[PDB]
Amino acid sequence: TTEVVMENVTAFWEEGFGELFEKAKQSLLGTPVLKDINFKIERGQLLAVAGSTGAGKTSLLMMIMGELEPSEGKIKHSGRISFCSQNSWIMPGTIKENIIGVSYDEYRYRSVIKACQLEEDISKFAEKDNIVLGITLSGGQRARISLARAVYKDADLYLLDSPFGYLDVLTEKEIFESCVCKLMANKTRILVTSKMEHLKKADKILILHEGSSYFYGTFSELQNLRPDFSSKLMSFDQFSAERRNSILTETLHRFSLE
Ligand SMILES: Nc1ncnc2c1ncn2[C@@H]1O[C@H](COP(=O)(O)OP(=O)(O)OP(=O)(O)O)[C@@H](O)[C@H]1O
Ligand SMILES: [Mg+2]
Repeated sequence: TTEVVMENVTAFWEEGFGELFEKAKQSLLGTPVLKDINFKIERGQLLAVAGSTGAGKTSLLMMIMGELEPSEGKIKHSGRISFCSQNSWIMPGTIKENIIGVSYDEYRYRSVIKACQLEEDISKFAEKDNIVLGITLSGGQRARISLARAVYKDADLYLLDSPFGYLDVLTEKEIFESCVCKLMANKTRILVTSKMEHLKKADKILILHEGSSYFYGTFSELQNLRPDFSSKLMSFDQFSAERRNSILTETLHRFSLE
């Protein structure tokens, strides 16, 4: 498992532009994508990250993967990362080879396809998981294949960027319980999600809004620290993940800080 820490992190996607402008002539001010971000999770813990559209959630994951350097603060992490990107993707080849890396573990594979609900899908194909991607998959199928790929990989830190985005409420719930909570029980993970139930199960919660930490702490803390926000969303969780994003974004603007 990895430990993960951000201490006072501020970052600007535009920083490079400023550096080139100064180079051509021989710290940047602007709109930070992330501002004064703090969190720590221990080995094996889950951090749920939520927030409004454009808040920096994906950008936060990108900093952990070394794609964006902090202009201020420190990030500490080590080890192997598995990343489930916000848009799904599929490489030419079988369903099974979309899921598995260099090595194959029969049992691990079966338990991944089971927890991501891919069994019923696969059983409707003449060639099962050996069907070649010819035929095209739904957005829901693709996203579940992409999550199985990320979770199958043996890693130290799993970064799951809205993997329930295109799923219904029921499928989202079973997969969250079987995969994220059971199958990955002992793994360090960061899940971008809009479900209040998910934040209730997390070890830590980070809510972002306009780049800033709207909230960091536990679920109990959230209910008292942001009591009107909490009250308005706690029936939000019966809406689709797709739909909960617009509502959550409205709700953060509604109870935005000072
Ligand atoms: N990989 C990237 N490289 C550079 N800029 C990025 C990258 N990903 C997102 N951005 C930009 O960073 C800013 C913050 O948005 P980001 O995508 O981090 O928000 P988000 O909270 O993930 O939103 P959504 O909820 O809409 O997925 C946006 O202007 C976006 O265009
Ligand atoms: Mg999102």
